[PDB]
Amino acid sequence: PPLQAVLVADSFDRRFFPISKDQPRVLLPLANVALIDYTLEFLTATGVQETFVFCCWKAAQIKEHLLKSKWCRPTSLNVVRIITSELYRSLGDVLRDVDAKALVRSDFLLVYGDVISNINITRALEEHRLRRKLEKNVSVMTMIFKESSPSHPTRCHEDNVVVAVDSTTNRVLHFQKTQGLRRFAFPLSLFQGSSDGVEVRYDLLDCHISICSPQVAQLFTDNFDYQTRDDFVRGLLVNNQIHMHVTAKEYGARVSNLHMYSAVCADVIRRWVYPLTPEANFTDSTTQSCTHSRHNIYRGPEVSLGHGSILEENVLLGSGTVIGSNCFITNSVIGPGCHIGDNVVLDQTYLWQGVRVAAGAQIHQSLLCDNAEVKERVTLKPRSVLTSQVVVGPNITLPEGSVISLHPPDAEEDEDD
Amino acid sequence: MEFQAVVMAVTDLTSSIPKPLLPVGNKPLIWYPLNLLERVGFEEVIVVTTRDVQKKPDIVCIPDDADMGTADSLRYIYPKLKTDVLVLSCDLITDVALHEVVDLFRAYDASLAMLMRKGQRDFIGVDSTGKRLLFMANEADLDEELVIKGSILQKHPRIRFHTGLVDAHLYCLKKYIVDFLMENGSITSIRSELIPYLVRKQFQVRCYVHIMKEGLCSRVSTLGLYMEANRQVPKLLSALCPEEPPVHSSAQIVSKHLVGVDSLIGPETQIGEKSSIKRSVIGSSCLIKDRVTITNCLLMNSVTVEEGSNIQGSVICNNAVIEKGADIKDCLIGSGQRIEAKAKRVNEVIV
Amino acid sequence: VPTRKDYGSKVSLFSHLPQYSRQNSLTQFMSIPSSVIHPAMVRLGLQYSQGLVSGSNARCIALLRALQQVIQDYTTPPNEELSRDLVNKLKPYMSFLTQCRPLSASMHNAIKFLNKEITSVGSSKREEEAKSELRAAIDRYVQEKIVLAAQAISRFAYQKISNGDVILVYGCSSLVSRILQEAWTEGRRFRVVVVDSRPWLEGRHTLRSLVHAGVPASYLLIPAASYVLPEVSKVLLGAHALLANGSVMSRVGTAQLALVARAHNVPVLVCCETYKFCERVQTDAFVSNELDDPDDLQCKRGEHVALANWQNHASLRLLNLVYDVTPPELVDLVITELGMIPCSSVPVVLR
Amino acid sequence: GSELSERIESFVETLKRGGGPRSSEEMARETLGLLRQIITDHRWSNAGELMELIRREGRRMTAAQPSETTVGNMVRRVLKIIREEYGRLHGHYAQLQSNIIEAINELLVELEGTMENIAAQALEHIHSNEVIMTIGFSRTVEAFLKEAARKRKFHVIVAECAPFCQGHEMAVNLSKAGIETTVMTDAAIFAVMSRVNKVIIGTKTILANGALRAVTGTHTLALAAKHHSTPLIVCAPMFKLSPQFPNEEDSFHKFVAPEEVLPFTEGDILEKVSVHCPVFDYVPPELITLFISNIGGNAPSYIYRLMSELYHPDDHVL
Repeated sequence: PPLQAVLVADSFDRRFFPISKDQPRVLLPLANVALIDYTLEFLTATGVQETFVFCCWKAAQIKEHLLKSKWCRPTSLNVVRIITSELYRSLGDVLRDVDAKALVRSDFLLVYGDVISNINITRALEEHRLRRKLEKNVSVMTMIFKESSPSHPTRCHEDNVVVAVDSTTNRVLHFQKTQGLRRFAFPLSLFQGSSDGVEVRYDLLDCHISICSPQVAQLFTDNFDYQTRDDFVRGLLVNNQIHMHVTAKEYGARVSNLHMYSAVCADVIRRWVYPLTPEANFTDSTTQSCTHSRHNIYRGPEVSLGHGSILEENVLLGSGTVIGSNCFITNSVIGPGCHIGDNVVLDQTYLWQGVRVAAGAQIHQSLLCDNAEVKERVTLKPRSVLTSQVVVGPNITLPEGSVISLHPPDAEEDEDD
Repeated sequence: MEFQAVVMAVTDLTSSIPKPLLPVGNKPLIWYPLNLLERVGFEEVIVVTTRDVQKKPDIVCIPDDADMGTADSLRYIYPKLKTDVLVLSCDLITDVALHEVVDLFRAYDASLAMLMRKGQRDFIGVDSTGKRLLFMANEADLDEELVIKGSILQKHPRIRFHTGLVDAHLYCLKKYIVDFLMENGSITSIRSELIPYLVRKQFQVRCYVHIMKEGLCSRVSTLGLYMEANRQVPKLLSALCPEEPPVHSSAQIVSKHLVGVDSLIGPETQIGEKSSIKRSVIGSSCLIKDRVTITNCLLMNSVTVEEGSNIQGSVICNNAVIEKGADIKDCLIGSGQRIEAKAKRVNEVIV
Repeated sequence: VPTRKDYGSKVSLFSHLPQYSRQNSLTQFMSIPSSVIHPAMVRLGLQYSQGLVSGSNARCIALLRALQQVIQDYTTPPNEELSRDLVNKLKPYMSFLTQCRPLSASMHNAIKFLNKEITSVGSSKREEEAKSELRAAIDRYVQEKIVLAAQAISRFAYQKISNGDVILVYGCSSLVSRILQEAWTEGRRFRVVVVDSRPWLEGRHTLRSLVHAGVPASYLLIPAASYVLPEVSKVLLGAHALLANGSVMSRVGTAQLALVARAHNVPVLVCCETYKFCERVQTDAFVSNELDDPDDLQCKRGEHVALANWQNHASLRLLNLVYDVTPPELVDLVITELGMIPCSSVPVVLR
Repeated sequence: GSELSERIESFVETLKRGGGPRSSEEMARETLGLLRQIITDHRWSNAGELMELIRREGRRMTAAQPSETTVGNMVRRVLKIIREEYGRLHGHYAQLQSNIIEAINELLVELEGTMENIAAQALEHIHSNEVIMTIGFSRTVEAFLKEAARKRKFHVIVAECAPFCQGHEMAVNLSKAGIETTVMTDAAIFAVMSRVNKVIIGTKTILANGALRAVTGTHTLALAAKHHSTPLIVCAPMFKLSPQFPNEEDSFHKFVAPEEVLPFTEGDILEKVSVHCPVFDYVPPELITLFISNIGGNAPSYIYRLMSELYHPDDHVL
């Protein structure tokens, strides 16, 4: 059967809500490229021949962005179908609707709209199909993981997880998240059933990719209280069975906060998601052409950086990004059309399209959204966010936890300097 | 001396004869750990049995005034020991080369190294390499299901859990462990109390384990393990002591009517006419006098048959006499019991 | 103690050298309480065979620490002289240690120095004073030739590290990493490029240490050095042994990195103490070397191992070289505790 | 024509994602087949607009993967042979199809037989009881050694590549025929250079001056061979030769993900470290002694004279 996937282009949580009032999370650029573009490229490369897009919040912008992409073309292979509705507001509400409309007929892949990965799912496909054929369709979902050290910056505390898995058949017997927990509790139900190869694993990174079967849609329809995949796995492991697949040589991660954003951007810039590198141009557009150099230097067309400026390490330059003199840029991604002043340093920052930086500014570990503006003699401490063309006053330093936007109750006051 | 060997010789209906002296494979039970200690270095060994045991190295026997825990017994013999002690159980029959756990004790400078075998109630945490000990708890000890500290998982993300492992009570202890036991007298029964203490304190103190899945590693503690160990002895005794023939001792009045395959017969146990001993260990001074069919059975010593009996899957204590043609199947006959010609059920008749 | 057995077919050009396996050990046919070999020596050999201690300096430190235990526990037999009997008795221990792992040049120098010191034990001196003096002499030798001799080398290499320089180091050398760590905190702001090669992959050991020290780091494999060398301004390498003719014996990848850097006109400097200078002279990499376990060559590239079963093929042999020498013309500066003598006139100064 | 567009796009994405098939000769033959197919399934009147169309296709093709020069070389060959067909007829528009098709078929048929001709020179070069080194996996060199060993006995020492141990496969393949192979790491090259009589390795792309674009570590091997004055022999098919000059900027070597060199499970140290994994390296022609091809032994300086016969100078820049 032709492989198909279900793509959810909406995260039903307020974890990106100094920003998401303007554009959805799936449209946020990771490295000059939208988040949903990476997921679509991964789905196309992994062998999926048809995808369904379920967008509820700001569906018009998502549809407009998708229709002009390379994935909507007569020559494309992974045909996309955009389904927009304001009724559903949860993953369960979408999985119980995909069953009602009978869109899925075989083993499909359930993946969010902000997953950055290059994992080949063919081996997982074969393992899941063999398990279902041999066990009279007992397994219902194979969740893709990735072995990594717990101290890696990619593993955040919010998305941390620990499992108790039988090593013989790599089937999940317990699933819980470690959020503010110093000790972990494991029941004795799994030990009694099989005492051969029970193993507790804490070195697995939640890739958030889970290939499923229409039985999962039927179960989600049956249980109205189910809203999230975590709820489904908790309800299934208490009362069918769930297996996993462990990846060791391929990259995979889903962004959910600024920490995940920074980690994924750093990994992508350092070519950890090859061949999905900025210079590869996996999306066929003329405004994202780059050129790779030593120490991972990416330069767009017509940059024209000023004299005396040094690009130290892992910097992406957009198309038409004017750079001043005596600059110092390292570990930062700058979008197209930006104007950079003089004697200005950038360390682990992220500048989107349209930002202007005056001379003398010092920005470290910050994020600037579209059309933002920074005046002279302004110092930005780490973990500061400027959104939607907001401006700051000259000779003013922002504290560490200083998020500034034009919305009164969310963050600090408007752009009026 | 690099090591100091200690054996702790301090479940019913067969304890009239002392438990360390239980005849297993026509040999004393205490002979097996002693032989395991022997023929690999170990010219000396300390033994802490009671008076009833009257037990090659010159074994040092220390009588015990009253029953006490094994940890208390170890604390009692502190002046005798002067280095790292190797603690062994009184009733334990293995074929493993002792160097497997001694290498873990030596190379890693481990504070404790112990041996168990896979089964053929207790949860043991095993590192991915299969040697380091991480978790150890008994099911009845903790009311909560299973608690694992996050700190011990941060450094060891992968932990393998087993439930069927059987403890061999083969412990390699460092010198300061005995001092700690002396200054902390509340600790008793090292197997149940001290061992978990040294596991939770690592997260320096290190503990390693050598999991076995090929050997026997029998630890007789109940009647069920007693019968199983005897039937596996004949293969072991062939390699351990090839000098003594497995068939019979030289001073024997056996009938010479064959009917013996893979069966050990003790000294001067006269056999009558056309008997049948199939995979059974006959004791010492057993007067067999007729066509008796004995299959997979144990007779301690001085057990006499009279006229054409059937013996199947049973244990008989010493000084027991059967009468005429009784048929025996899956039974236990006490020491001195006189059972006439009848069919005996599973019931374990005792004196 | 029997001689250690071989493992697998050996290379035709490396027939003379011995090649042992890591999984098997020489302690299988040994008494559990060691009597032929001192228990400290047994522990040292077991650690050496498993690769627990592999540093050139750490191996010598551990060997001398074990020799301290051997000296302390030694007792003079009647009508015997300590100065000669100790030397005679120490030979079997080192013979046993040789089987576990081939000895390094620094080990040979330490052995020669200790033998010379033991030979000079006076007849009038009794056991206690002679043993205490020997232990104090060993400790003083360690202090003044191991930890104190590194301070001078680091302070000398301080002048050769200026602001803005990039240094390409190879392997896991304690002295080389210590130089960078001690020079980074004195004000110099440099960047280090860490280069290593499989199967040991020990460059991560110094890479992580440099990262934890705040020094910017770069990691890449040996074949990528030629690509990264144009930007490299200096090369720092550790020397396992200084030869009589000036050749620098070091890790297998050292002699090739200098050759590649010469074509790029990048200066190359090696730093080592003067106690690693061995009197033997030899210009090739074949007559004197050590063969490691060939099983480390195989890797799990993809889902299958290409060299999973290499012993089946009768014409395929795995070669795991360890050391090789570099010509004195390749390296233009040798840093020692006595100064900055050129590599050409190394023996004249070191004599 | 829709199937033609689907085929060209599919080949473009195949090049972009992962080079398939692995063998270079099979990929060149596939490029020839697809170029012939797009030749015979298009509408045109003159040669100029068809040349422009093929130029557009080739420009996209090498923009997908600049590191692969075989497709560009073969497109240049197609352009050159089309120019020959036009010149031999102009010195008059419809009859070009048959000439182009027959000439392309002849080129493909000759392309099938570029292995036996290269291997046939193994008897003259390789001798008995001589140590020969090869780095990485190269089908041409493997066939060379295997056919040379059919009548001679010698020792081959194969050095595995650093990121992908592809030398193990070559050593296993050679040892299956009884050649007495040997496997080491990349660091033993200078140590074993002492007794190595000759070095015979393959390459990926031959440049204008005779340089190489082989796998990583080739430059070090050539330098070590030159230091000990051991001759180095390069065997490569004709189509691998490219008119590209050695280097104009960076990215001459393709960079695969750093996961190959340093694994993800390292921990927090990955954030503060930069790890690079080159696949190819530059080899100056001064380190090359001889070249083996369908013609025979060619000096490294004698590499340019074939450019005029193979490629038209106007097509060098593409």
